Amino acid sequence: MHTAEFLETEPTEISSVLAGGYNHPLLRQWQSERQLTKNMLIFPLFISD
Amino acid sequence: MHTAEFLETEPTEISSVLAGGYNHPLLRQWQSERQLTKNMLIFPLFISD
Repeated sequence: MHTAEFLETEPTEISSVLAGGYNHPLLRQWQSERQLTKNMLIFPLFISD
Repeated sequence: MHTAEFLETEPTEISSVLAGGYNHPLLRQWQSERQLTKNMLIFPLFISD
């Protein structure tokens, strides 16, 4: 019958491994080129007559 | 006597004007490529025996 096939594999190349850099919540923040702060916001106002 | 000399001047070239971009406290923050946050800090600990 149909069984799960698994192809033979060569050792892992270090260049394929990106995972060490984003496996934790903090790391996902370390990963942003820039973090969002309150002073970056500009709120629009529609002033009336 | 010695009086303050002032050389004749040509109109201002727009390319010389950088001042419009950092004349206010907020602008000096807008000017940073990256702002400092608490999550960017890593504190070293010397653990004893």
